[PDB]
Amino acid sequence: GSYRVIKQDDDLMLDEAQVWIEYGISEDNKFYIKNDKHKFEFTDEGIYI
Amino acid sequence: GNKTLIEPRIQKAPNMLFKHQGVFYDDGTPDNHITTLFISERGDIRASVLNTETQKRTTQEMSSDGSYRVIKQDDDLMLDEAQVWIEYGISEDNKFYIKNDKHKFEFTDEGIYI
Amino acid sequence: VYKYSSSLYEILPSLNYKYDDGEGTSIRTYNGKSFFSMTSGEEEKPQATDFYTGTEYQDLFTSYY
Amino acid sequence: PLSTILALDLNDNLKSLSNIKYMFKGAPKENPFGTDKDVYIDTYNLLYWLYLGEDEELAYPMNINYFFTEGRFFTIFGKGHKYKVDVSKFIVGDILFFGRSDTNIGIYVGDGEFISMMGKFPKDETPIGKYKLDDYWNEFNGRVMRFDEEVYI
Amino acid sequence: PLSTILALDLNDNLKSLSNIKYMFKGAPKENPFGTDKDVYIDTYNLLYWLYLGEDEELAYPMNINYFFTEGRFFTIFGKGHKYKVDVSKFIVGDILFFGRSDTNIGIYVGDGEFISMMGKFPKDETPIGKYKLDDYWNEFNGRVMRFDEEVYI
Repeated sequence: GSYRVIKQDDDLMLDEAQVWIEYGISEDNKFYIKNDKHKFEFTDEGIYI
Repeated sequence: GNKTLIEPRIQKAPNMLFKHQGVFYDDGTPDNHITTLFISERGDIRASVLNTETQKRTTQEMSSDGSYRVIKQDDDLMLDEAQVWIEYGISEDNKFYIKNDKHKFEFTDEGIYI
Repeated sequence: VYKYSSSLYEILPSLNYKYDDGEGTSIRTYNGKSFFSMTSGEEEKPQATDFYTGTEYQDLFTSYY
Repeated sequence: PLSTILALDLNDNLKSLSNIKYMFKGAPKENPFGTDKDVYIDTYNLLYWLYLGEDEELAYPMNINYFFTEGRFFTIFGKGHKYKVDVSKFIVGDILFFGRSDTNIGIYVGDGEFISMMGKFPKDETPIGKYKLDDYWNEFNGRVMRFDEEVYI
Repeated sequence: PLSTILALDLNDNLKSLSNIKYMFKGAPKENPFGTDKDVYIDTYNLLYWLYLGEDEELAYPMNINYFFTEGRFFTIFGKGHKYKVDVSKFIVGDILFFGRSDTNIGIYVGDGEFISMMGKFPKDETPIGKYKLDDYWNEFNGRVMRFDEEVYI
């Protein structure tokens, strides 16, 4: 039950992606938006980056 | 052929669904993964993935009014009476939000509020 | 009689079958208990519902010889 | 008979069972009669709980496939025919089916009435009640069954 | 005739109607001729607005089902046949259909030409214009109709 949307610019295969962006719901209950840079995460309590 | 419209016999809107499930597979463990693509007569769309034995569900629901909503549940398949869950999307009103048991993060048309 | 008589009931070489009817009910089956269904009448709503865990394959009357 | 006595008891206690609510496939683990709290139960589970109070056990959730092969019932009238004159010949305790695909069932009671739960599909809050057969005669479907305990096992 | 006069007027004023733009199913509530502002109108609504200027009203949006049963037209040539020699026998004002599923229509004008809107599907900005029939003769489909007002109602 993990919601995930992935975009890739230089690799069709999901594995070994250099430039990409991801956002959704992981297997654990944590909303997040991540990229090559440090991600933006929204845990069940509080806001963290 | 004779310049006449082909009237449908039933004018009431249908409700479609694509229920997928099984029993077992080559790994030998029992199959317990249930997913659906239900469509209501009122125009709602619900794509869901379920695991009945573990009592977990994740649903991507669309309302007839046009509300985007994705819901995840950990201890209750039914949407009603959910203790641990997370929701994010567009409500019936124009308000983007992410909510959980704790206080939600909301993005109104103007400003930022928590 | 048109409800029951008008039924283009066919079974593939695989035991999963395909079903059509004069009414809005129309049922298709695949491997395992997976199936596709559609209907319009509120009386026939349980045949193609998704409440709680959804309708069981055994609930459909077309799934019996 | 066991079925007739159970039906009469349910009819007598029908007004007092307002705690039981209607749902599409309610299969609670708690007995409705042994608890004051409200609980959502459908017709099949209602029949299972009613017959579980006595020595008989039957099985759970007692879906439509139960009647096919368990041998607990013998058909009185088959599906596909619908006669309004022969309704009087029925007796209390007979199970009445409804819907084109066995969506719902009921228990027959005298004076041309039946006991079942009716309401809107998405988990109606209406409690159990009794309705006249005249309006629901259209969706009767003709299927009738009866119980038998003496010869089974 | 009414149709011939309307077609001649449209041909004379064709250059001045650049404000009208092309869209797949444009059904604006404003008359294009009674406003200088640009407006997106398709062929069916264009014909409706052209015939609404006179006493005739017809109906809205005047889709393909209008021709089937309203009785406002009588067919000249049926679909399924395509003769290039009989094209000269046509007269101005005849409605010319296009597409395998009646996607678009047109109005015939002399010298082997027709008036219609052509462009890319997603709301092209091209205005109304006139095109030779030679290149579009392939998608003519053979269907031709004509108007009649004296006998109707």
